Amino acid sequence: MERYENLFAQLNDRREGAFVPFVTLGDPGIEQSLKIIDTLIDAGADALELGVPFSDPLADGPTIQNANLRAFAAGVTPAQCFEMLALIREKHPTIPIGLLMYANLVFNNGIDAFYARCEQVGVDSVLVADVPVEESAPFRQAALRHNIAPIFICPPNADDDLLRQVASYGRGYTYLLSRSGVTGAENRGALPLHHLIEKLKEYHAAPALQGFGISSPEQVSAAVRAGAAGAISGSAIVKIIEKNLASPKQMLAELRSFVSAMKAASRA
Amino acid sequence: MERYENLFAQLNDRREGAFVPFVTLGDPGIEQSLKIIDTLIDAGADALELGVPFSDPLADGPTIQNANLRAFAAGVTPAQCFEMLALIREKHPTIPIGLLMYANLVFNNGIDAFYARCEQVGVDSVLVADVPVEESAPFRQAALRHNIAPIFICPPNADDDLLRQVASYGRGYTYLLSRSGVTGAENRGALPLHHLIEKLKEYHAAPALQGFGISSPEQVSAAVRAGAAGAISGSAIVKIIEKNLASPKQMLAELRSFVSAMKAASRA
Amino acid sequence: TTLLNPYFGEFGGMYVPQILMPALNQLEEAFVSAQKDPEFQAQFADLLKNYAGRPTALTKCQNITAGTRTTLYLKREDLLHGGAHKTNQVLGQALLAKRMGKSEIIAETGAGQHGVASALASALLGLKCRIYMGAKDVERQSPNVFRMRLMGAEVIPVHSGSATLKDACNEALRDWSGSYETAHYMLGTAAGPHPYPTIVREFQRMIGEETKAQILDKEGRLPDAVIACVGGGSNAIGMFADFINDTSVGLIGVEPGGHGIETGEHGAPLKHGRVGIYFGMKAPMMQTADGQIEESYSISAGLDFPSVGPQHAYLNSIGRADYVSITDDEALEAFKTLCRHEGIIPALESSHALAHALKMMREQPEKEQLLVVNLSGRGDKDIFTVHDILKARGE
Amino acid sequence: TTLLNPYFGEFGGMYVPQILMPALNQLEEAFVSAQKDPEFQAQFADLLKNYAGRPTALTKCQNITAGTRTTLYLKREDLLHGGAHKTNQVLGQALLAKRMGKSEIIAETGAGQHGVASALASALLGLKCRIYMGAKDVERQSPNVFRMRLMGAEVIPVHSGSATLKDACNEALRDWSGSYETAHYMLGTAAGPHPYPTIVREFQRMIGEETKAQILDKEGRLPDAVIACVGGGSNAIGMFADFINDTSVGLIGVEPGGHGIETGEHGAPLKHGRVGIYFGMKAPMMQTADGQIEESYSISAGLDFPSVGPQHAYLNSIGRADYVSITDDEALEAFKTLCRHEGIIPALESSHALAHALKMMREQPEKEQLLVVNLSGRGDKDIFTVHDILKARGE
Ligand SMILES: Cc1ncc(COP(=O)(O)O)c(C/N=C(\CNc2ccccc2O)C(=O)O)c1O
Ligand SMILES: Cc1ncc(COP(=O)(O)O)c(C/N=C(\CNc2ccccc2O)C(=O)O)c1O
Ligand SMILES: O=P(O)(O)OCCNS(=O)(=O)c1ccc(OC(F)(F)F)cc1
Ligand SMILES: O=P(O)(O)OCCNS(=O)(=O)c1ccc(OC(F)(F)F)cc1
Ligand SMILES: [Cl-]
Ligand SMILES: [Cl-]
Ligand SMILES: [Cl-]
Ligand SMILES: [Cl-]
Ligand SMILES: [Cl-]
Ligand SMILES: [Cl-]
Ligand SMILES: [Cl-]
Ligand SMILES: [Cl-]
Ligand SMILES: [Cl-]
Ligand SMILES: [Cl-]
Ligand SMILES: [Cl-]
Ligand SMILES: [Cl-]
Ligand SMILES: [Cl-]
Ligand SMILES: [Cl-]
Ligand SMILES: [Cs+]
Ligand SMILES: [Cs+]
Ligand SMILES: [Cs+]
Ligand SMILES: [Cs+]
Repeated sequence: MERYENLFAQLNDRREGAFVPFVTLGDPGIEQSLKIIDTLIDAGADALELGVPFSDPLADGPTIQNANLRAFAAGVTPAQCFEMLALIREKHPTIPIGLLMYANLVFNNGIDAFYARCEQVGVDSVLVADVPVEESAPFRQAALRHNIAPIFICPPNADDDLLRQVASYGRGYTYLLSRSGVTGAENRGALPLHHLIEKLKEYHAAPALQGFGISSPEQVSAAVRAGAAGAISGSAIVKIIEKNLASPKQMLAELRSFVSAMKAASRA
Repeated sequence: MERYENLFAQLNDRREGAFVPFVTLGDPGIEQSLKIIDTLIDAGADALELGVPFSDPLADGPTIQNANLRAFAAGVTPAQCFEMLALIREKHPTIPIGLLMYANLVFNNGIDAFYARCEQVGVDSVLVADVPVEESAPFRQAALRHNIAPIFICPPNADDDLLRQVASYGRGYTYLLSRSGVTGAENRGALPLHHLIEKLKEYHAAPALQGFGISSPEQVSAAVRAGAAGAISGSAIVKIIEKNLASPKQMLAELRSFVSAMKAASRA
Repeated sequence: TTLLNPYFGEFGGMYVPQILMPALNQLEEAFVSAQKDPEFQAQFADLLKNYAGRPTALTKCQNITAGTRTTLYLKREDLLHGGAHKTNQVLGQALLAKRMGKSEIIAETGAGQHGVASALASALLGLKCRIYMGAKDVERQSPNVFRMRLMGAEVIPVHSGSATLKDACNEALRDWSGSYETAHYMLGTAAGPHPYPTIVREFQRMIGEETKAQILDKEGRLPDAVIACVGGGSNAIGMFADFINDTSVGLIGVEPGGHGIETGEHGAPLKHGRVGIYFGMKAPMMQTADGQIEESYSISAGLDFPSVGPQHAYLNSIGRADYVSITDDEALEAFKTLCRHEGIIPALESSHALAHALKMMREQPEKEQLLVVNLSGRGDKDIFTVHDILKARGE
Repeated sequence: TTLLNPYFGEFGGMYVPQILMPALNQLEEAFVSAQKDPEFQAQFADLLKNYAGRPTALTKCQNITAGTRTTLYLKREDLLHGGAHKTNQVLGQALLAKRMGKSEIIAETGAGQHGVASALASALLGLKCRIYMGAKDVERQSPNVFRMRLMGAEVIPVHSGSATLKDACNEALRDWSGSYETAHYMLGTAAGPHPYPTIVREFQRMIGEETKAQILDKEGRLPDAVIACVGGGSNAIGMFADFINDTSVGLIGVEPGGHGIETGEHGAPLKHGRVGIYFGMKAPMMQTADGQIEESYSISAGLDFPSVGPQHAYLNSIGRADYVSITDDEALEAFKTLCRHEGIIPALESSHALAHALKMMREQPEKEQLLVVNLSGRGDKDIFTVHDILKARGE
């Protein structure tokens, strides 16, 4: 499929950016996570980034570490994550769905088999957080064989060689990292680096989504204004889940309110 | 004076051995110690061996260590010991009185001055426990200048050279050690070694008193039978004091009974 | 692209977030430059000799092998300043940190010997040191926590996960991914992403070079085998390296068997795990059927890690080195034996290597064999733990 | 009569009960014989090198002297097996015990480093070891109690008196006076009756011999001074001996000042006591006006002794060596300074020597001076004591 390509063309025509929330699949349980995801979509999410729980998530700060832990406490497995993904796709046929994976979960029972499972449930992209472009060959090859976009990271201090590689190897979107460090809402990044955005466009890279530390509508607007195609917010969303565990109605109301405001900021 | 010489001549004429108790001066206080000493004499002691309390008595086992501690708890000093000695001599003009000293107490304010103080209060002998014959010159010289008998030790494994030295250097009595180790009633020594007794006599040594671990009348008899001139008992006597601290009347009764029985055994 | 090979056969690589690649490339360039720099080599050699106390003794045991045909020598890394082999390569890495203009050090530690080494080198060479250590290890290796703090290092207890080495490793890497501009990550073992397995080997290989010289001097021949415990692989690769091309010399690595392999409470991924990607490397690891990383277990904090360095996985694969396991109880017996019969109190980690050598002797007591055990550290850090065990089991 | 001189000027001698004289004469004859025996010397040299790890490093400090004209080297006895200089002469005395056909060892200990040395040598050489240790020291030096017991030594707490070194010494001598037929008394310092001050010096003098060779190699000249702490005198006489005839080399011994000389809570008899007879020797001691032996005090258990070896009293009397004192607080500061700026955790005893060297530098910072401090031991045994102090005084 061409779900990202279709989304970005629609957004370009409307002259707006994408807002893409991240959550951990199965946090705080399967049923509540499915409701959370439906609420994110209803409130205006253009695309989703969805984490599969992993025992040792090394690009993640405490907020998302604790989301992983809640999902495990609910007994969430990768198999159950694929069942969820199938159910999400069956309800929402056009929204791009990206997975945030750690390498061992992809490598585990065979890389090719992992990407084949992604294709069957209708996933659009996979970002493997601990596989740099230098180690990416078997991952990106399997992804393309199964019509999945392999997502690559453009860090703030990317040199020219890396920009060229990310532009050639990636598809769907390019992940524009706001800052060094791990995920977290309280650690706000730099203003999207114009030179990186401009070079990625010069090399015909997939459109850039800025992520890490984006927790406010002002940061979303700033990203689109700088020429990025949109922004991803994770920890800020997960904080609303964590805050409202005993109050599911209030959780969804606050999620809706935040997502709506973040989306409005993408308009931009 | 010639108090030991006179005693041994009297004992020889009566064909008996000496029984010589040891106590720590000022244990458990000055007044009670003076009464204890009078009781020892009244019950038959032929001579006395009297300890001056010392902070670190290294030839003494726990029984006599604890006697030293009781005297210190009563504030007993060497000066007070000399006052006691004067009072004992004033009551008892002929009984030989020997001191058990540690070197530092003799060396402290001058060796010569120490022996001069002994002469003035009427002490007859001084045994310095941690001065071997090899280090004895200034001690034995000062002792003889002040008419005090310097006492030397004949250990169980004395060689011929040592026997000759002890015979030449010593006066009053020769101390015949029962065994290696430190003072203590529970550790009973060997039967007095006949060869040592016989050699000391051959070399015209002062008469031998056996000591260390002599706690029973049978051991006193065995010492005299072996040809020693008598026996010294310390820890066995001090144990009676320690046992009866809250019962002074009972203390003196048991001291009298023990001393009488030990003396009877010397007859022999 | 890299200057040196990041792989040992299938194993190794650089499986880190993209943000960290320039830091790894910078480190590799600095190492390659330093290895050719006579001034750097002289500085490192001076510290090893005059500050750390190299060469370390090679001690012939003369009581524990009585009545057998085994001759056993102990390479005495327990005599190194700090009390373990960890000090060798920390001195090299600290000099690299200074060469690269870094002023801060991050390290993980399990036994606390790498933490102690990192703290002492930082005090000497003027670096600001922060050390991550699992909360369980902070308790069971407490003497080393006190030593690190007295030397001015910040020690940060990690309560996440198993609260042991894996979790400390995770936190150290998370920290570095945000602080690499100013901080060097002083990784404490021959594992992790390239170039660490290579650098750590090269800065530990004096262990085997000295051993070879000393055994030639004393016996006129090479050992029949050299034996070392394997936590992440640094002391073992340090002993093995200079012997790899001496085809007659057996190389035996000893993983922790914990409560017994059959219990699943162990730290023996090389022989009982399966290949995975974690901690920046492709290596054998303890993992669930779904590919979650399992918690390891060992009585010894320095061995309590669910993976292993990639050069060991490679040496095993080609049959050049053999790997075995020793349980908690076998290690405790070897600890007691060395204390009582040789007057040397070994680290519990090193006790695993010794336990295997004692088994090689006891199983075949008329086999003529000349063995060297790498006595990787001293056991001062373990005495309170060992006491409490021997008391509870009633001795 | 003796083969060697029992006195150093007025000081020394053999002030023991007559029963013990044959044992001392036997020991002296055995030492004189051993000192001429190439086989004995080769055995002792082999143990020192291949078991204990000699020669020990000489480390130039490069941070603590910054901005002054002091060059400071540390002689690293902290690197010796066991963790202190005490191991050197215990290996020699254990070999003497075996030469004399003894199967048992008695020793006293304060810091527990002599106890640890005695226990390790006994485990190695097959002797049965019992160690006396004051109850206060059993608490404040607890790591060493655990180490001694794991090596199979019997450790007997002494509650008598001050429950510190003096009291342990008393009990060891009492024991020996009953057990000398089968037991060697492994006295732990250069004090006590002849021949111990002489034997201990001769079995510690490698410290200064190595120091001289190393300082000639590195600086091309002798030190301006060598500085060592003084508990009973063994590490200091070990450093001093080879320099006594080099008249240009200052010899500085550092006694514990405790809470301050003026408080009377100290262990500095050489400069503040007066001559007495105790522990088998005529030497300076802390004593009351009546000649009772006073209790000493120091924060450091190894210095907490109310007398001193007779060769130090002699060297002082003729002006060949100078003696000074360092208080608890000055020692603690030197401890902290070395940990934080050189990455070496020194024993609290050794910290007294370092504190004085730091004062020599700080008082006259433009004085050109080349100094060596004997770093007699490592401070692992002290870390819990130092922690509790620095916590209570609020750091
Ligand atoms: C004396 C001794 N002997 C052997 C070992 C085993 O480590 P090896 O020689 O590297 O295999 C240790 C391990 N020590 C660790 C763990 N160090 C550690 C282990 C695994 C991953 C990261 C680490 O920092 C420490 O942090 O001190 C040790 O102290
Ligand atoms: C590292 C270190 N550094 C210096 C010293 C001071 O001892 P020195 O070098 O002999 O002066 C010690 C003293 N240690 C004692 C006391 N040893 C001891 C002291 C006094 C009398 C009898 C003894 O056995 C011990 O028993 O371990 C030490 O451990
Ligand atoms: O809003 P925040 O700060 O929580 O950041 C959310 C990011 N979630 S994610 O799936 O895009 C995401 C993307 C990349 C990550 O690691 C990598 F960069 F190393 F690849 C980790 C998470
Ligand atoms: O009956 P015991 O076992 O208590 O022994 C009592 C001895 N008391 S004493 O004054 O004669 C005495 C005599 C000599 C001593 O030491 C020396 F031999 F080293 F000189 C100690 C005490
Ligand atoms: Cl591949
Ligand atoms: Cl004289
Ligand atoms: Cl290669
Ligand atoms: Cl290779
Ligand atoms: Cl290749
Ligand atoms: Cl490959
Ligand atoms: Cl970067
Ligand atoms: Cl088992
Ligand atoms: Cl002389
Ligand atoms: Cl002399
Ligand atoms: Cl002379
Ligand atoms: Cl003289
Ligand atoms: Cl004798
Ligand atoms: Cl003061
Ligand atoms: Cs053998
Ligand atoms: Cs391991
Ligand atoms: Cs200087
Ligand atoms: Cs002293």
